[PDB]
Amino acid sequence: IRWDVDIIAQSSIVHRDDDTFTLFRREKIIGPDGQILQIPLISGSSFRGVLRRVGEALTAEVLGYEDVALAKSAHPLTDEEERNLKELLPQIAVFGGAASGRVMSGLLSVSKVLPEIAELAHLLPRPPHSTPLLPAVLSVADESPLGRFAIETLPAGTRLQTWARLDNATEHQAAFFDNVLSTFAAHGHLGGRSAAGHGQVTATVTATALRGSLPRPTVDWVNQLADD
Amino acid sequence: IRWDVDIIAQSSIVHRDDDTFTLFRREKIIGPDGQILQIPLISGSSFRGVLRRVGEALTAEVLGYEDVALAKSAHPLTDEEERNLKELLPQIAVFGGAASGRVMSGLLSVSKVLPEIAELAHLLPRPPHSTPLLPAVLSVADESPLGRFAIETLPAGTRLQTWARLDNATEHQAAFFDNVLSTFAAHGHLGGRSAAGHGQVTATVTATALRGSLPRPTVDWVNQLADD
Amino acid sequence: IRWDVDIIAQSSIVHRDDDTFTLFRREKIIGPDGQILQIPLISGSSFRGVLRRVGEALTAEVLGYEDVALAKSAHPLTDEEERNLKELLPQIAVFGGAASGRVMSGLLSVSKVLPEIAELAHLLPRPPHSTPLLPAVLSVADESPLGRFAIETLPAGTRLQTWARLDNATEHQAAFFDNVLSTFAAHGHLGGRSAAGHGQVTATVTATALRGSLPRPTVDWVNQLADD
Amino acid sequence: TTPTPTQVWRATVPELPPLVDEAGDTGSATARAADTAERLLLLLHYSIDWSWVADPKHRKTWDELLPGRVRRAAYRADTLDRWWSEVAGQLGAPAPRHRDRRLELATLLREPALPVITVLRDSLPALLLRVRIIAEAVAAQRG
Amino acid sequence: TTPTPTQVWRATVPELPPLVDEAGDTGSATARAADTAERLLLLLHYSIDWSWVADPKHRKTWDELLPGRVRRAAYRADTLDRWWSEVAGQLGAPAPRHRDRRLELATLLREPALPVITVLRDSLPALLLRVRIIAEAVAAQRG
Amino acid sequence: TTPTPTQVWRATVPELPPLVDEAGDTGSATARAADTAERLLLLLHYSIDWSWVADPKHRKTWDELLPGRVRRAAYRADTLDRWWSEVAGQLGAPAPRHRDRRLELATLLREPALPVITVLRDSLPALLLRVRIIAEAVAAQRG
RNA sequence: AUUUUUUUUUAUUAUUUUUAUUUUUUAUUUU
Repeated sequence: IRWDVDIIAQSSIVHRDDDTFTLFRREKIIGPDGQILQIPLISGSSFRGVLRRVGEALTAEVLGYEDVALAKSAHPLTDEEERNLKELLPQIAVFGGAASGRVMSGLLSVSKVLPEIAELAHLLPRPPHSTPLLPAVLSVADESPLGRFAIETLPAGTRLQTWARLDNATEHQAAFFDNVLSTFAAHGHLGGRSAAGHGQVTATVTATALRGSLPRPTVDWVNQLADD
Repeated sequence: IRWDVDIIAQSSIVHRDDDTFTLFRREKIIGPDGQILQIPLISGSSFRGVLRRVGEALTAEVLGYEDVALAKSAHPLTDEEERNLKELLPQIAVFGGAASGRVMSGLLSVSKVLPEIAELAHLLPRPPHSTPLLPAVLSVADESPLGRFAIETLPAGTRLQTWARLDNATEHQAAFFDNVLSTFAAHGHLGGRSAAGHGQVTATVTATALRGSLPRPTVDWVNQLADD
Repeated sequence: IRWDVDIIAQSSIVHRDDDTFTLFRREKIIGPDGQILQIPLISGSSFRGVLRRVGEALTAEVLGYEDVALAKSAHPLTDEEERNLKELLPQIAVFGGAASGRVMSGLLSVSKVLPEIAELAHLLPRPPHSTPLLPAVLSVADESPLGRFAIETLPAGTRLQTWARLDNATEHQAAFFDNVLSTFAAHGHLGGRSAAGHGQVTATVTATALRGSLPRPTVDWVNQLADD
Repeated sequence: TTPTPTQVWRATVPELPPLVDEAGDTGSATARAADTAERLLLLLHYSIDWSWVADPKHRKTWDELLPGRVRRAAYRADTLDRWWSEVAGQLGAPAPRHRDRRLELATLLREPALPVITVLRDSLPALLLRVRIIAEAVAAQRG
Repeated sequence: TTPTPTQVWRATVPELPPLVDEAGDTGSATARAADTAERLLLLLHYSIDWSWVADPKHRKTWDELLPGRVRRAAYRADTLDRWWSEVAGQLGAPAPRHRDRRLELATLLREPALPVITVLRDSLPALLLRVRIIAEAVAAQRG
Repeated sequence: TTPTPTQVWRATVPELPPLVDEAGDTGSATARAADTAERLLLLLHYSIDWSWVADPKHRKTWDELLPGRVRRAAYRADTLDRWWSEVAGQLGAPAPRHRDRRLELATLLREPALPVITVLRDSLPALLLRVRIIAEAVAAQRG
């Protein structure tokens, strides 16, 4: 099952690159028609990370968080390598991770965003406009010497097109990811200054193109054994 | 909990950009329907800063200010990194800051203002009017050569729509922010020449759409240990 | 029968070589005109492995996978060496393998990919550009110390040219491989970070230059005896 | 047919090719507004005595006070109120005894009339460079 | 025929050979945009008093505030709005009493006008090195 | 005639004989590109304050962050965009008040300009060893 | 009087947190 999402912004979307100095917008290149061009786009891993935070927040609303032991790392303790918990816990089975050195396999594959005028996304909603138009707001000038800052951002009206995909149409994980995308369509955000109103978007989910998930299935109430 | 505020101006709202020369109004762009347009709007960080000043003024009415040691900066002294004071002090827990190099996390996220005719705010109260109408008063001409100045401002009748949000419906901080918005609805202001009557507005707070704060809770009388 | 495929990328194609440190792109050398040069190219075995995974996934949609006993190895048990199953099972007959020490013979031979400007592929679609242009995106910086990573990749607009070949125009295996290439042209991928949108391509299959496969033949419904 | 007296102004400076198009207003909408604004503001410098305060350059009535007064009048709607505010502001004269200028002007005072104010705001001094060049050249051919 | 006053600027520094080509713009399209951008920004430093804030170097009006203001004005479309934003920003002066500079400037304010903004964005300080060198050399020949 | 201020840099370390040839660039084409790359990157370490993050070694501004930033800027074309990306990245300063350095730099920013990027890619740290040695030696003669 | 055959470098990781364009200026006077 793949999900096609169209995302229309409602504010500026600041996405940082990798004395009163500016700091740019992340830009990736394309060779569309024989020449090299730079275009702005949020990296596809940022969307995956936002969905990861949303999924971990949603899986704690029905499971207790009073006890522990996100972005996992690798370290060996005793190499315990039985992984039935993918069936038990529907979060690390979908999005992957690293527990004890042996990294996991994630069913989810998600693509980058493409706001600008190119030929790489799916079908366009409008006749095009020019490419170099990502004009920049000017920042807040701390004013305890008021050091003038300035950031670079997409304008508030740009449309974005993205698709995510789960290949194995097997079990409740499709409904779990549908709930995650419902939350992200309801009150999602992506950007870098969400505490200042930068990054408010409204999305729509469409085009479940393969064998659909059955209505009213279980999300996580599987008696909550709450293992490690 | 999110708070939806409608703000009707009662005077001109001058908000500066970033020999007898003028000085404009801050304008941010939108791509609404395929073309680029410039519209005036107060940046969303200015509203956050005004609320920050209001909150710091309100937290000093019950806590003594005879001793010290706002807009915080970052510098390291010894990197003392225990942060229980978020529970003790309800001001820096909500609005964030930087103490000793490690910046804080702010629960508050607030959006920009949208006065003009667009499609980005919530539901409109009136049939629309034209976009380029932000006519300008002419300034005061010092008259010790009387150098004629001139500023650019919104007219006195423009409505504005804004929403603020605290995500974690946990504790007294919702009531504290409700008190802050009560103060701002009572005698708030936003603009750039409040000493000359520019920026007087009247607001209303509405639409606590999630689990509401219980009536008569404690604001800050938690025995005032008054630590650093 | 040989199949000529032209592959246009739709995203970055990361293909790894063999503290905040980078990690490069695989590069193979050419002596084109008397001097030694390094050019990036995906190894031809990677394409064969991707087609192997696609073929094994496709052969399990019509044959039950509830019982077992891919990348095979060699070990002797009793050296049972009758191999009629090449006619019965159309997967290991085409792509080869090792069952009990005696390795198999694969009819398929597939060539490497050649994206860059050289003289080794078949006919070019465009006037050329410079060679050293494989600029690199910067990675995701884990942010639990946010360790900045960086990978090296081809840009999203590079064309690629490849040919595969089955020599023995005999039986249904040509139609089976045509179905495999149809799947790979539909929703194929090649690269190293397909979970982050890296490696999405669109291909076209052309130029069956020898005795063609007859329309509507049997793929695998040969009564499914399902032997070892 | 008519000389269209705003055309014989622009005809004195062929080193500046026209703004709109080769032979007719096609393919651009803001160019029509810019041309209308330039023609309107050009029929404002030769409509007065240069009757204002007098020094041997008349204080650049040209960037000393003309852009300020035009900008200040450009904060009203739609176009008739704008021209009233300007003509009461700067000097005050309808048109000389040349009925072609008067008829062309009064034809011009109404249009779509929304984007013209935007053109007077978002690009003032380019139009002033244009008007200064045409005025200087047509003055130079009567020296 | 004409001295073309942006040519006599560049003529003072022969140690920097030209950017475009030997004798005419052939074989490159971005070089024309880069040359147009350099000429446009060169006709912006000698168009003002150096009337700004005063210290014995005038605060490098040159990398202290000129690239910031040029960049900030470079986020509008297409070219007339850009020059309005700049001239209202930095100091404010159309051109001195040299009609060759004025006519060359007003000829320049329109072009293809899409790649010029891209040139002002994707390579700012090389053009500033160029303008600083020509300005310093033509100042040095009047010392 | 001129001291050519990138020559008096290399003159402080005679224990490292030159790379190109005995007295002139003959018989090798990649040596010219390597020398141009070394000279360009040498006119990048003495063009800034060492204004960056401060510890008693300034965090090796030298293999801690200089090769990373130079490599990251080396993924653009051709050379002006590269230097813009670098100078906006690392610290930001055109050149000090020494017009010889400025003129030599702005002469250098254009060349064949294709193999220079290849030289910055396929051999980075040898050039960094060179620049570190010359910088350390010319610092040592002012101790 | 072939050293031939078979053998994806691959799973996993938000460039995130913090930040008022602020403070000052009778369109005065003269018939």
